[PDB]
Amino acid sequence: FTLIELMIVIAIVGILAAVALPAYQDYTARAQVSEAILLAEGQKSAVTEYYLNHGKWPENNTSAGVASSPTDIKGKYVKEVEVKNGVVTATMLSSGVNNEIKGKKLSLWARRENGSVKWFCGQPVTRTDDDTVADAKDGKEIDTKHLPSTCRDNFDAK
Amino acid sequence: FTLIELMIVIAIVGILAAVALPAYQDYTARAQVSEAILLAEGQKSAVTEYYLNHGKWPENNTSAGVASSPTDIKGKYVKEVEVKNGVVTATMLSSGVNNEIKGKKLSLWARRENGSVKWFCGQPVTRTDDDTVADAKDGKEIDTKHLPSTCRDNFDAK
Amino acid sequence: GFGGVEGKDILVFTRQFATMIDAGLPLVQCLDILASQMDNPSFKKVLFAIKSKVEQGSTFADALKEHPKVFDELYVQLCAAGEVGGILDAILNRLAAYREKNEKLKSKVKSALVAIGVTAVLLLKVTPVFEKMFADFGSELPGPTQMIVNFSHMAQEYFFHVAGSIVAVVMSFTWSYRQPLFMPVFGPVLRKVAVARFTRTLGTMISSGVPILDALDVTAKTAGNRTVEDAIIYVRGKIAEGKNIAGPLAETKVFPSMVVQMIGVGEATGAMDTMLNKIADFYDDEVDAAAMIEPVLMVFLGGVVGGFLIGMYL
Amino acid sequence: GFGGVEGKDILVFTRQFATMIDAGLPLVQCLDILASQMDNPSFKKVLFAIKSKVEQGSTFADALKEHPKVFDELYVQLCAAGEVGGILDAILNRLAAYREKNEKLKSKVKSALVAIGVTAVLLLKVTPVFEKMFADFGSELPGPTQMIVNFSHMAQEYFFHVAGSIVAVVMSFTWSYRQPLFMPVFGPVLRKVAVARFTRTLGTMISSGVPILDALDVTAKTAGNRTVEDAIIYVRGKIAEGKNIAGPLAETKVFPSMVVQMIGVGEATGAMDTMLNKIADFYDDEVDAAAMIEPVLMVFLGGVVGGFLIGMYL
Repeated sequence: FTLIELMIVIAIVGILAAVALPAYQDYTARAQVSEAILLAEGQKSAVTEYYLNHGKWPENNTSAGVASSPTDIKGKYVKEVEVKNGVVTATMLSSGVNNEIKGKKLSLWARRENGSVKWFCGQPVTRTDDDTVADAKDGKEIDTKHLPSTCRDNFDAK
Repeated sequence: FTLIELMIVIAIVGILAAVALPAYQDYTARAQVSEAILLAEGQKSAVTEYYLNHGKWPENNTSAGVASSPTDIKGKYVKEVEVKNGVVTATMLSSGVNNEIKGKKLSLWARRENGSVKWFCGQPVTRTDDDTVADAKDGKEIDTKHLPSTCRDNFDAK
Repeated sequence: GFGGVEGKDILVFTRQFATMIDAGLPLVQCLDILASQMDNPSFKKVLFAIKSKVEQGSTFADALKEHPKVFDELYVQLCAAGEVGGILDAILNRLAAYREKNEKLKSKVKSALVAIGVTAVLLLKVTPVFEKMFADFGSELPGPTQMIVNFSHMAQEYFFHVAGSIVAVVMSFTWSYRQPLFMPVFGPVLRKVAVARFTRTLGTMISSGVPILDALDVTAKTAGNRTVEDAIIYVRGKIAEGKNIAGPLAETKVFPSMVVQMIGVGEATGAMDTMLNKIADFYDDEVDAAAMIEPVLMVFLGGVVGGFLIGMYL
Repeated sequence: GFGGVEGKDILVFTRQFATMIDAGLPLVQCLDILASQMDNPSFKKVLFAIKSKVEQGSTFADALKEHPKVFDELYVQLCAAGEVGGILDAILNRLAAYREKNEKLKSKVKSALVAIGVTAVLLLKVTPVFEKMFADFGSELPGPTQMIVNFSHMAQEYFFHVAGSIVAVVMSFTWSYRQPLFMPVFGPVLRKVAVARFTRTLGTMISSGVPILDALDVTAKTAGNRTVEDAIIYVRGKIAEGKNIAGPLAETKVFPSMVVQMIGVGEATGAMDTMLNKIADFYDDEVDAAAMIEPVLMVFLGGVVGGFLIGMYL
């Protein structure tokens, strides 16, 4: 006979949350990744200096002169950050993150410019030789959709 | 009869993006220019030394002792950086930038202080004589709105 | 392709069969009577055909099977369950109550997306919109915050107003859902529905040929409201003692001056059947039209709106 | 401190007095009848007191002066102007039409400075205030300008929004103003209102004791709709010739089967007075229910508001 204004408006806010759910869920993940990136960076300094001073990429965190323990460079969404031959990889925690990005990671690696180096940011990579890296293809890479426009670099970016 | 909470809140986030669009679009451009500036600088060193050691401004990159190729001093938003008689100009790429700043550029030039020099940063300029430059008026200058407060220098700044 | 019949029209006819069958009339004679008292042809026509199968010896369930577009499988099975167990009378009473609940429920969604749906969205959020509108007229109102707080705290403090809006909604929903010590003073007495049912049942048994006293003895066993049952037992007791039907009725408030004056004419004319049939159809139409269902809306309408505005004010 | 009476209830009573007085009943007998036909006590009680002054020899205007909280100075003066000029009948007809327009106009703002004036300011600017207040949340919205422009240019660019607000106003004004070849096929025939008035007038003159034919001769002079007046002259001509009242009515579509069937009972029962009183109350309540005058408000209410907000955003 009457009361449908309360019933529809409680059910439009319910469906509004369902539509606002995936937007906040990638905005959210995309936000948790943007930090793995910040934790990865700022460690470029150590790595850059080590390379320019010696001409060899730092083998591990201790070589680079950073928390000798990968797990000591963690965060809220970051379970750690390891330096492996100049390549700095950031791992996403398992608690406090999206759902399709946890335990997932990215990498920052550089290239000899000769007198200086240039840095790249993208999906996990392994270093082959002092001037070549390759996709750490394995299935734990953070999905392209979660990576900034500034971190879409490919293993062979120059 | 009911469902307007879902319809309005999906349409307020839509218009919120439209209002947040120009803010992120000049904040963004203003960010891509701040780098053309960083790429332009750090090349002041070469140019300064060349001038103080010889009393003549470096004619080109090679003279200044930098990547003999302008295109070798590029970046993400920077298509290059050329040294033309001590004046260092930075060009904005065509891909990965705002829209009203691509292919656009700025300049850094210096002036003899006698025993040292002082640097300026602003819209493209050409060098006339060893102590005078002028607006490279041509239409490809990065718009004042995109330039930092520290890079508003005029051709005759002293 | 054939359609059923209206919810109203199933109702009237299932009620009046349940009534006649529970009176101990033969099923065929029950069938004849409701056909002969019907106003729509399609009903009188079917019910002659259902009766024609019953006089060939078929069950009522199997006779209604000739109209599966009108009496669905669930209806026949209820009839047939009653016929198999010796409870045809009590399953027809159940079916009559079912049909009455079905028609009332139909009128009452539909009434006022139609017009009812558009008007019910529109009323349910009118106020809560006004409210969000006065609270969006800037900053530093009664009860707000400054915009620079952190969003979560700002939203939680206003929780007062988000709450006063929801309550406003729940109220206008309640009015739209409902709406479509002297111990004896507290008992539910006879309503409009219960008088309409009574009148239809009696109009029905009189038009069929039962006397007044035989109809009242059946009716006094099939009246749902207890206070009315007590009223009708007193009316039947008075009539059986030799008091005049209009005089037993006139003692009870539920019968208006006219119902009594009209019945009093029917006694002297030998037309009580005709009188009761027209009384019943007048009542059935008054019932389905049905003024306090709209005034109490408005009480809660503006009363809740005003409670919100005062709520943050303070 | 005393209040007046409802707009509905002034209406019913001014109509029914105008009707009886224009019938040539004595003013005191008119007064008695409407009191005796009243459903609320406060009306029956007053009208006995107004009649008590009229039987002491006072004018109706001076008798209504005992209830200045119910009949305002403008009402009495209309009565007294009618009494001074020998036109009491035509000023009561005017007052009845006035009271009818007043009640209809009341239901119809409120549905979905008095209350109508305060609610009509309040609805006409609610939205346009919302609007100005979202557009005053800071600077650099959708469609604005920066504040440093010259004022005239800033104001002219927003002209869009100033326009969407005025249109919003015009709309809510339209809803408040509206909302309170076969040539014969094109004429306005009898409505629900006109049948309700007819039935009330006749219920009124019969309950008072006038015969059917005396009531019809009065009514055929006081019917507003021309096609109904032509209908009623034909009904009265038929009855005066010896045809039965229900049979003169049954020729005219405006009387339903139930109306005719109910009247046809009333003829055989000497209870036409009351058959007509119950018919009239049923109609008066059907009239005041008749609901699209409030749903279409709300359609244009929020529809315009939303059109503004959409307008600038884009």
